[PDB]
Amino acid sequence: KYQLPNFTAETPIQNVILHEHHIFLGATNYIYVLNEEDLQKVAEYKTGPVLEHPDCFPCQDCSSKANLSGGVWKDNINMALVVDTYYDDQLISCGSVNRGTCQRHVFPHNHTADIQSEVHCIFSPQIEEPSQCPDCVVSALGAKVLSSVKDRFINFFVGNTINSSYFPDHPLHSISVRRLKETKDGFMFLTDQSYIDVLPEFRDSYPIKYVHAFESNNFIYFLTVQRETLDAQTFHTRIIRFCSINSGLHSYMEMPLECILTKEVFNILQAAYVSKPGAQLARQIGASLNDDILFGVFAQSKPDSAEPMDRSAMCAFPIKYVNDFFNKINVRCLQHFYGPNHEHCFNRDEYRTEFTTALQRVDLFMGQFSEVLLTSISTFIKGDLTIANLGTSEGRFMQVVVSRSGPSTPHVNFLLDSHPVSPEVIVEHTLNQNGYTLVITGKKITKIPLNGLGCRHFQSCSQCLSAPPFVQCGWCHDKCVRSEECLSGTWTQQICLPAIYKVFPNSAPLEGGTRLTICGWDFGFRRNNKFDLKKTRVLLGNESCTLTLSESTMNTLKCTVGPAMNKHFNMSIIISNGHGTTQYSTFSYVDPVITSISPKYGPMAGGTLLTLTGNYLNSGNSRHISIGGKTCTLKSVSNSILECYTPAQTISTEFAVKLKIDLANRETSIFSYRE
Amino acid sequence: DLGKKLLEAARAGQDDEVRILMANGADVNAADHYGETPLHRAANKGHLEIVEVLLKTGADVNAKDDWSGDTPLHLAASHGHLEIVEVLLKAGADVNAMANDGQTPLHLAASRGHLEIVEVLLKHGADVNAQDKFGKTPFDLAIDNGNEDIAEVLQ
Amino acid sequence: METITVPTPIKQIFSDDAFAETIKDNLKKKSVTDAVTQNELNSIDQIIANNSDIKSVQGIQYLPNVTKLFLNGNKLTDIKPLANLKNLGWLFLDENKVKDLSSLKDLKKLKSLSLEHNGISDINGLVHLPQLESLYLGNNKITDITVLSRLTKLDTLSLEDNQISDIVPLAGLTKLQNLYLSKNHISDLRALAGLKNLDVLELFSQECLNKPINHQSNLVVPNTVKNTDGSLVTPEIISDDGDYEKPNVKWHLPEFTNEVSFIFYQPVTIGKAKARFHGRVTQPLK
Repeated sequence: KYQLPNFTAETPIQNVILHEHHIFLGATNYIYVLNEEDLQKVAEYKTGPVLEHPDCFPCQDCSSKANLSGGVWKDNINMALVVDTYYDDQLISCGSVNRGTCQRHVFPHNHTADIQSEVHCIFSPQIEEPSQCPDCVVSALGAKVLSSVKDRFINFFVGNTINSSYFPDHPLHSISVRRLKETKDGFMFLTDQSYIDVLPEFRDSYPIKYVHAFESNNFIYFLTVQRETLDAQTFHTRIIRFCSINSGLHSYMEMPLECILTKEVFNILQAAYVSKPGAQLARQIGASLNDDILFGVFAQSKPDSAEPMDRSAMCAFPIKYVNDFFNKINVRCLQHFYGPNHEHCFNRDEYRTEFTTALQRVDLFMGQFSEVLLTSISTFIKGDLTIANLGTSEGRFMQVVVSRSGPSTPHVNFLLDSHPVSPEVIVEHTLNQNGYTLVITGKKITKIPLNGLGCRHFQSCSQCLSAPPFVQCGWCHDKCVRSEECLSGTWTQQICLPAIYKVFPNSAPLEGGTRLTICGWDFGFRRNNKFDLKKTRVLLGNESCTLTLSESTMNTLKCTVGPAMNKHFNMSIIISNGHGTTQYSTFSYVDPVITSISPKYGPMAGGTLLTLTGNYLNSGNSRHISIGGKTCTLKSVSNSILECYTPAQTISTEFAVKLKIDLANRETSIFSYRE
Repeated sequence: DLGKKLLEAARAGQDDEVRILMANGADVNAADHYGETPLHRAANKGHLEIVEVLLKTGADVNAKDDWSGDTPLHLAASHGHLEIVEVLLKAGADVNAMANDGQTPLHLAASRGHLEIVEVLLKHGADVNAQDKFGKTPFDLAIDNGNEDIAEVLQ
Repeated sequence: METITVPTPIKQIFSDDAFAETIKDNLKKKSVTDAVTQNELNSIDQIIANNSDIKSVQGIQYLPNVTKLFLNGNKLTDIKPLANLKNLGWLFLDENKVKDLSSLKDLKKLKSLSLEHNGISDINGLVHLPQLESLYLGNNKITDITVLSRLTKLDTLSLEDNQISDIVPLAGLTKLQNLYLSKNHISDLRALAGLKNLDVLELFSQECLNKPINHQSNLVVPNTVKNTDGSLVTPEIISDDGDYEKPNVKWHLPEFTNEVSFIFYQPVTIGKAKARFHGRVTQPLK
């Protein structure tokens, strides 16, 4: 249970922007402003519940129809949120509600929390081509908006899921590119080549979720989930790429993407971040210290669907290779935009190209997460390390190290508010390679530091020195703590010394084969900044017990003792972990003996309480008395006496009573079964 | 940071603050997120007064931003700040400087329709045959945007 | 055979200031100027002196009953003193400069040895330890390893971060269990085909190289990587417009580049161990 900067809104949070030391949440019916430093709400602006009407038009508002003849009151889901700074600094926000119609909030020249005082709706009335609606930006049923300055114009690239609600004179487009007017009072589409739309016929058939968009290398990229093919059952993730231009969508191509387990495919992309790699990861995936990589957290489809099961895998595509795959000359045609038939498609700026094969890459977690639904990813470098920030449908947030070589387990793992983790995320760095992520959960945004997380979580000395290097943790007698705040001169990052506190069974038969269970601490050895039991050695006197690694851990060891020929009592168990050794002076090689049994006879029905008598009958793991090959069920066990109920034979006959203690075997008196 | 204040004053239009901040040793070439100096911002918004003041203090008239690679002259040419264009050129702006897309202030003015600026740039000695990275001259851009008056001047 | 018959201070026995103090603390003594007997030296079973700046262990000969040594993080360059420590069981000389490992020849009671970070080139001396049970030769410059063919008792074995290109010698080490071959130049894998007792394995981050080839506009270099069954491991990520037309990786190289590469990946399971063979094959060009 961690304690972090914790802002909670009264309505769900769709979207999030950090600007000039403030945080702008785009929320259901709301936009909030929090302070970057402590997440206290400074200001609100109510985009509040709004009234839909055929007669009530898109930038004019109405309680002048509130009494309603066929008009509904509607929740204003935030779909987009862009700070723009080429013009005079302004928040542009785009709601779901008035045919997807953005407004600008203009910050006064000092108060930055002032979303409130100067706000213009953006809808210029349409006169040249009254059919078009370029101020209708966002789609109520799924949008991604990416804004970038280009050629002295603010450009808006926009992915929109679209559903055949044939809106007279206000249609929406599936992807499109429009610029603002310098008059700030309307968007314009530059030519008819500036949108590509799902054909009216398939507008329902089934749709195109837009998960993510980003600009890199002079292309715009969209990430997408849609229809391996049209009316074709199974779903699918693609990239969409096109030239970064006002003038229209130019070198348009969608190419499928495949994540696999190693084919076990994760066809539904859930979230994605784009960042540079650190050296370790770099080396491994095709490298370039200064290269853009698409980290994508994927998921497996419920068969014949687009909904995700709780199976996840993340895998990373350097955009440099994405391009290669796009450029390398095999090639289909855009089935959802052109016909499957007619010209262009029976042929080969102008053409729009689907690809027939995916670019595949393997899970980088290699199943580490194949039982949970990862819903959010983010990424950062610490020195050589590349670190994922992960989020889950169960509410769990966790920091992992990314690697092929090394199947790493998360060094941070815990519960954020029971509501799932949102794919909308912010990372912001500060000098010297720290910073924080802002992380949305239902309706709460949390400011999780990238690094310290804090250092006092670790409770044992071994776990403390296993902590990720960036936290810079050491052990101060009884706490995992940084050196600047250590109050004894006992702080260390190296001294993990072994320690035993219990060992069972206490003894073994001379034949051995007994597997010991040594509980304790720090039995492992941190090699190359990674713990294993490879340096661990278990010495029982002059012979060694061979460890079983699959059943052993840092706190408990498992090992089979070998055979001895002499009795030996009070023998020493030594355990070395590379740095030191620790002892346990209490183990014995017995030698169990049966002195007598009583009674020596009983009924064929069995149920006779058979008393075996002797010494060392309570070593080591398990006692198994038997008669006639049938089990003699135990009633009570001790060093000297073993009571058990004789099994039912189907014949009146004699048997020796055989006792089995691990690899030790013992016969004793014959037991007669009378009739 | 006086430089951040200078940047904000530059776009705000507070030429009093600009003069004061510079008197206090503000960085005349301070750069913001997009790599723009106070001079870029003043030129962008049209604050002729601030533009002159900054140049007097020693602003880099040929500084290019880190986003689009535009100089204050490029910005003035695009927006139509004829008076600023004149001052920048007198200050010693490179009339044939190109941005990241290979466009000169003449390319911009021609495409925007700023005949007055086109004439000034030509008189200064702008290359009317200079192509940009789209393979177009300012003349070509004038033709594309229907700016026949500019096209005739550039022809 | 080393026996001090007269009570002698600890300072005189061990010439190295550091190692002398170590023994001092071990024996609950007050200073290095304190006298000690051979009886007190005999009862010394376990010395722990990691990161003590010890430059020499001269005087250790008088500790016959020493079976635990920890000297990682020192300046040790000689191990002649240890040459005749009869019952030496565990030994750890990491982060040093021990190289004349031949000095262990007659240590037939030695079980677990560690010599990582010692800049060791040759290791042949290890032949004289067929009784070894835990070898640790990581982080070095080892090339050949045919010696290990006879350490047929090792249930553990490091070797990570060297230049091991041929691992065939490890073939008959069926009594193995925990093998670590990361950071090497592992191209082949048919070698370990028989380690049917493995439990833990690390075939990680190989960095193989091929002999320089004359660069053309159309280039084709045969895939060299092999799996445990001898199957050509399929290249994960090729570079520079590279495609894998089995068994040859082809490239379209218009201009001249210095080299091409293709990182690979191919999780393998040997015996009971599940590791993932990964690496980056590289090809020089001219």
